[PDB]
Amino acid sequence: SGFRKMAFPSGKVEGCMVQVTCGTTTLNGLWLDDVVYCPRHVICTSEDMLNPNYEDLLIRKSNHNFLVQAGNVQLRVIGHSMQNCVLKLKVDTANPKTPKYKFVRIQPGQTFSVLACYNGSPSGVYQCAMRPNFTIKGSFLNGSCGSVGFNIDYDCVSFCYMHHMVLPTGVHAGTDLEGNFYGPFVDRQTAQAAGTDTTITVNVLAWLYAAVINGDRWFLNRFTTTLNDFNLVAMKYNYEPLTQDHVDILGPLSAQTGIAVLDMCASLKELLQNGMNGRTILGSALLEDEFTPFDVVRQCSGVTFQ
Amino acid sequence: SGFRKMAFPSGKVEGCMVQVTCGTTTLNGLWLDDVVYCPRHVICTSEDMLNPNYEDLLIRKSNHNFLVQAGNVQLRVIGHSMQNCVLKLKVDTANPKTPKYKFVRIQPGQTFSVLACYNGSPSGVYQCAMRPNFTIKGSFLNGSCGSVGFNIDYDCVSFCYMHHMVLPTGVHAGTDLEGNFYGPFVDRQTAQAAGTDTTITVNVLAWLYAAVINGDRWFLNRFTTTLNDFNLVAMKYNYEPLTQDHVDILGPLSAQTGIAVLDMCASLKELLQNGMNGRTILGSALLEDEFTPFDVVRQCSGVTFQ
Ligand SMILES: *[C@@](O)(c1nc2cc(F)ccc2s1)[C@H](C[C@@H]1CCNC1=O)NC(=O)[C@@H]1[C@@H]2[C@H](CN1C(=O)[C@@H](NC(=O)C(F)(F)F)C(C)(C)C)C2(C)C
Ligand SMILES: *[C@@](O)(c1nc2cc(F)ccc2s1)[C@H](C[C@@H]1CCNC1=O)NC(=O)[C@@H]1[C@@H]2[C@H](CN1C(=O)[C@@H](NC(=O)C(F)(F)F)C(C)(C)C)C2(C)C
Repeated sequence: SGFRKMAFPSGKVEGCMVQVTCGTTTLNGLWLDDVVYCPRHVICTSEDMLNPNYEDLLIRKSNHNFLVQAGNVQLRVIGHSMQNCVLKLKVDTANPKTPKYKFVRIQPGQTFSVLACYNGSPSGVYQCAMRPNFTIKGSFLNGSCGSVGFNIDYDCVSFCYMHHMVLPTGVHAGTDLEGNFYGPFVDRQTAQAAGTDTTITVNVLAWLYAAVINGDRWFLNRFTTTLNDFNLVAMKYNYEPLTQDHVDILGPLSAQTGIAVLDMCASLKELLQNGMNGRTILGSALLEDEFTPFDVVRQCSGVTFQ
Repeated sequence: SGFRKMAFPSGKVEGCMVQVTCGTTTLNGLWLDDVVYCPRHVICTSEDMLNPNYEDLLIRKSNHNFLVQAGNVQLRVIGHSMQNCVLKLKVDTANPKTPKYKFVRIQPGQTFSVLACYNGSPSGVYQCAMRPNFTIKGSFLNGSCGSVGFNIDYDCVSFCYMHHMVLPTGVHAGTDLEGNFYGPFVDRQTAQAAGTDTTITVNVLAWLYAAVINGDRWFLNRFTTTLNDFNLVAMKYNYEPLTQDHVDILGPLSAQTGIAVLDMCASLKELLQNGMNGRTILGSALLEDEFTPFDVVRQCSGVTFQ
């Protein structure tokens, strides 16, 4: 049975990671067809990112200043464009490991897998959520920039995230693959606030259902509540307000457990209110909000791909 | 910065997963060179696993009763041997995706990655520990059997685990790739007790160091203790006794933080004794024991492979 933070298999993305060198700076890039994608600030020096002018910096750069290694093999760069906060290097060799792929800007609350790389080589893979405030709680060192986040949809990789920086709270920020930041973040070394973060109410519900499904039910109660009354107590705690869609999205889990969304919301209310009293749910002593409904369904059904 | 349960990239293992059908039973197998490995109880029916005689069952089986699909491609079986609780099917096609690989029986406390499959297709990947009692807390449904656990050591895959069953506590049991169970488990549908499980003391220390490294230090104290006095309080709580090796294995983390192992043990003592008082460490409200020292080092240094 059991229940874990589970990442998509990383194979299709592994064959897309390359190393990108420009001057002294090296970071990771993503090699799809005859394009490599990486963060534009690859054209900056370790110390001169306080407030770059990226046009001006880039203008002093030519294709030949860009060193794209794939394992131990140089690609020749034959074009370069800047798209928002991303650099797009055209290369002569198309990736023969290019998977079926698309580029998607995910929404807050949605999860995805990260393949953390150093020097175009995979370190490891983990599952993440886009916090409502457009940060992610990941594991990135120096060199991790240009590491990508993704979903798999059968055979099709949806890349949704490229890693750019770590904020002062230790949480992480980055772009879509078109190079637009999630959040109000900018690619420059200044103090930057992630706003107040909130709990992804619907995800926490999905997780409570995952508990029930896996035999953990102590926290079920003999109360219900209204949607409105539940939200009144949610907001106190910085839970995202729950809506009718949330209800309907939880439908399948509702259906599979026979617990109406609002009975679960009543269970949840008293957990926020009275805490966990030192028990655990699915081995956790906190309310976990980084599993989507879909994530729980997949895990409690066995969904595969290739 | 940040710190997460991180699995090895799953690519090299993905290309080894195949589906194995015998009668009505289908499960996963591992295709290395011209051998496929899977659990021997693939030769049982859904209901007749109460107490099989596997010799007798197997004797009524021929190569042609074994259907090895790789995606959409049949391998012909040309040999079959039973090795403890594993079946080894010789095939005509050698896997052309065979990685550098070895087979290792891990020790309790050691971690590894699981690539959970259904019908020879990857569902997802997660990191696991061999509990001191030789169970694992994983996420397995029906069809998951023959899913493998592994480590990567540069380019070399060390397979250490094959999944066989779920115990009544919901935790999971399985074999090495030579087919010997970890633990006192047997491949038959009877009530089976995992013994009392204990906390992997050294791993919890490694994690506390990982906290320190990532700026989380509140729980540090102004005490030390002896090794013996620490163990006296460990055992109360079902911590595995810590030894001098444990000390030395923590050396690198000791070194990197300037906190002697025994000062950390003193911090730890009072956490077991006084609990966490409702704070968290690396976002966790429990003491986490499924990161090895090595795991923490790798994560806090960036180790890659391919
Ligand atoms: C990443 O891998 C990059 N490194 C370099 C090195 C160069 F020489 C040029 C360009 C780049 S991108 C960095 C990933 C972080 C390393 C440690 N953990 C990380 O997530 N990202 C950065 O260095 C990043 C880039 C410049 C400054 N960055 C920061 O992450 C900085 N944070 C902040 O400025 C803030 F405000 F807290 F978000 C800092 C102080 C180095 C941690 C840029 C934002 C362009
Ligand atoms: C796995 O995938 C297998 N399924 C089948 C189906 C057949 F028809 C033949 C052989 C096999 S192996 C099962 C994985 C579990 C499914 C749900 N979660 C799992 O981990 N494993 C089993 O079905 C496994 C095999 C027989 C009975 N198994 C059990 O896991 C059972 N548990 C126990 O008997 C005990 F004691 F709790 F460990 C049970 C009751 C089905 C959960 C065997 C042990 C050979």
